[PDB]
Amino acid sequence: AIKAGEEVIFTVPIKKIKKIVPRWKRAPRAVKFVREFVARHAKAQEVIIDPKVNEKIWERGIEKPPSKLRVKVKVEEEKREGEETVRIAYVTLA
Amino acid sequence: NTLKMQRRIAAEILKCGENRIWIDPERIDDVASAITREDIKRLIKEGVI
Amino acid sequence: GKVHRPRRGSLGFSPRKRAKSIVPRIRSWPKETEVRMLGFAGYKAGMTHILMIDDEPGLTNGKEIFMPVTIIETPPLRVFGIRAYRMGYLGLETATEVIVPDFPLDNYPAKERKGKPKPKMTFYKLLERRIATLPKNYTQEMFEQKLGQLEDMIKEGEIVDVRAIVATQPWVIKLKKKPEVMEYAIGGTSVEEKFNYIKEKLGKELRVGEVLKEGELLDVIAVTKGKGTQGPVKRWGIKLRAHKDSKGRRKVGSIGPWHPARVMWTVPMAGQMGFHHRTELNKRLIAIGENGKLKLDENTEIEITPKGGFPHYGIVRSDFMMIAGSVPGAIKRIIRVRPAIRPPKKKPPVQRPQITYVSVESKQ
Amino acid sequence: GSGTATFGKRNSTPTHIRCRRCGRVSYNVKKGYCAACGFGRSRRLRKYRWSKKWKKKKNAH
RNA sequence: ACCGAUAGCGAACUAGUACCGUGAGGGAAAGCUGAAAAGCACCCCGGGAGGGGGGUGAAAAGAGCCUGAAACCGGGCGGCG
RNA sequence: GUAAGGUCCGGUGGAGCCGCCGGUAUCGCGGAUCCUGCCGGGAGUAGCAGCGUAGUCGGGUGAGAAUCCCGACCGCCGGAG
RNA sequence: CCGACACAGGUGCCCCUGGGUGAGAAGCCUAAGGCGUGUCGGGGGAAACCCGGCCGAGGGAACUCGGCAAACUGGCCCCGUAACUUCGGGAGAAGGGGUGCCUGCGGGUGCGUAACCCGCAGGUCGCAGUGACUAGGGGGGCCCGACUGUUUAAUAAAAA
RNA sequence: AAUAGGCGGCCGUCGAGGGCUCGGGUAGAAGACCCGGUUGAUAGGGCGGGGAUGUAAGCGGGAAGGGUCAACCGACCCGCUUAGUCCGCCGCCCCUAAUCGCCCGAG
Ligand SMILES: [Zn+2]
Repeated sequence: AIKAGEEVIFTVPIKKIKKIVPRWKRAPRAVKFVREFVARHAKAQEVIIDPKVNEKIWERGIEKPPSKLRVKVKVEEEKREGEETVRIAYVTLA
Repeated sequence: NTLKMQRRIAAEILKCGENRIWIDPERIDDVASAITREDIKRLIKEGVI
Repeated sequence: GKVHRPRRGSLGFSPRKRAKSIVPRIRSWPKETEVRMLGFAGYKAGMTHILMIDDEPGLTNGKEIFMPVTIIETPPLRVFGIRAYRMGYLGLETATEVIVPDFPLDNYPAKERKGKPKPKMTFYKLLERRIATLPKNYTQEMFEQKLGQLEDMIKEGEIVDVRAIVATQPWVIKLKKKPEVMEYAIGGTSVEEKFNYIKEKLGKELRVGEVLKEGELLDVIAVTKGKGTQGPVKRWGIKLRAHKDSKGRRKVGSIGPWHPARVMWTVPMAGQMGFHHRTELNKRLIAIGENGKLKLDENTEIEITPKGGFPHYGIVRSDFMMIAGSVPGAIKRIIRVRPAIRPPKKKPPVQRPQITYVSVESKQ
Repeated sequence: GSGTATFGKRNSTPTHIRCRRCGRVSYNVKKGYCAACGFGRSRRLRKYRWSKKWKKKKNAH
């Protein structure tokens, strides 16, 4: 697992969803897939995706997201409002 | 607090389209507080708009 | 007069519903005098082709011919049960069934991971993935008493049939771990002989070489590839409607006359296609190979696995069968085979044909 | 035609406008008379005994 | 010896009104707290609307207000299932 | 009570009502593809596509944000949007 | 605004239009300006079937009332062009060849080595050079009406 | 199959067995079905195998010619280069996620 204040490199396989959605929804579907993949693999309750990562996904238009995306995931803990502790994963490019 | 009046007046003052107006995303409270053309000119001079 | 034509599709395979179980059932067995288990089981691997000197009667006899074949991986089965059948009022009724007690498993491909020793698997652990309720405190002595009681019933004569309960071993070929439990009949005319045949191999492993003969005809039973819901054009092969039809072209025009005032069951309609229990007759067993290898002329041995491996399948590592033609089912599907129940009058000789070339090129 | 598309051509000058005499919007602006009281066409009011509107005005029917 | 709010004039009432048609012209629906507002002070919850306590009244008749039928809907009970 | 119906008992209701004799009448409803008002099944279903398929990320406001606001990216019209 | 409507109609497209390609106010891309309100969103090998679109081996109308629909051709330059005829036409009849990019010259108007247009020689790449976009298929008989035009707004556009 | 079946095993007079949730398809309109779930190679990732196109960017050289016949420009060609890119196929490696939790259940 990843503890607070730690940094990992992930390779999200965005190509797993290209054929299950219409060609013009692929970029938002890829954003959703990246967020869900990061949350599942980092056990994070919240995921914050960098605008640089969003722009990289949207680089070639709404129809052609990259097949594979290399991302940098840093895990931090907030523990706000007392509702247990919350894990927030920050996603940056490369 | 929608900045439609501010955007329209800034575009009219600067003689450009409303889509060419850039408002600082960190000074939204100042932009909302600005309610007169004098205040909008002051913000333009300061660089928020 | 009107125009006649045969009806669209066959009514002999109705209802066209999903198969009751993914494991095929065998309703009929061939009549044989030799005391041997009447069939085998395996997993479908893939298809390839060979060139062989034809030996079957016909025009192309003695000439080298192309032949498509299917490779079926058949790791040895585990014989672990014996069942007895008496004659009931309306048919056979099982009287008793005895299974062997638990034994250590040695063919399990255990692997050393970081920490912990070998898992040291035993039987009744892989079988638990199928039965889930196995005997507790079962001992060899109790098994012997049960077998003796079954034998005594056979001597008394209340038993009219005996069958062998076997289980597959997919863990040997690393396909999966949950086994398939099947029931197989034994040829012969003596219940005592069949009982001795099963008893001598209870708790043991049976290989396809000890059961089937190369070059003989077989019946292949499996569940076909599923296609989901399909319309009548594909399901029953109806004709497309006229191209000017404004309500659609892939549908039946009239679904019945005024009278009877009901839709007859014979009118084609959309529904489930594929995943049906089917039986194929008279498929020749070209060859039997051991350990994923086939010998050709006592000095050449080749790997039946094509370059890059079979598509959607791993590498063949155990005993395998070469079946002429195609068989129903998908890749990795469980396939059952039995000796042919209605062979032709002039059958091919019971021996491996002369093979001149086997294709092992990439199939992807 | 003759229907919805026809009704879109009602953006011209209205046929009738308010009348200075009777106060109703019935004054034929192009011709120059009132279709209700006859203003601009007669000195006397336009009353017809087959009509009940002038009686309705004063609840006298 | 007329009717008693689908009746009686169309209108018991902000009715020849609202509203329809370019225009002649056509034209509704809509009455009732209580003797007295005494029209619910204060507390808990809810973002609010409101809900629960507690008060007024002979009686909530609580303004969505005299009685509250039938059709319809939800729950409880008896019988079948 | 053959019956059209009458009368009592329990409950709600808060101000009028009935027996008999003799008159009188807009005097008795299941239908008129009857009229007016209210309410069911269809149904939590169709529709919210087609002619211009447009949103995503970070931040803000607010009890509450796919839909409101700012920035970036990606798009549409561009002899007309 | 009118059509009962935040109606894909009509009124008003009534007046005006930067750059490239291009004959072009064409199509396509793009600047300015505008918009994400031609306003319900999310999921999916999640089917059958329907609507709109692309492709299809061999045959090539055997389909059908009927080649309905679809398909072929397509811009420009140069050769070439029939019956008939009212001598004007038919006619872009039919049919054939070429078309990109690079290097360098010549010509017309021009003071100009400014701008536009027209040729020549050589080199070279691909299946394909009007490579996208734009963009006729053609011919021969017969009936009717000479032609352009008008008509049953809402089943008939015609020989009326 | 209303004569609504037979047999082996486990459970009851806390509890066998099962469902939701998890990773994926031998399956699929919703349901259902099938494999795997640390008793682990299910998916991702890394490496390797097999395949599909067809020899990448960059650099060096040549190139019909031009150019002060210099510098330099130049479509295109040759070498590094069976290259580069990609894979809804396979094999090996527990590095990551298959976790936690909730519910029904005969007596
Ligand atoms: Zn007047």
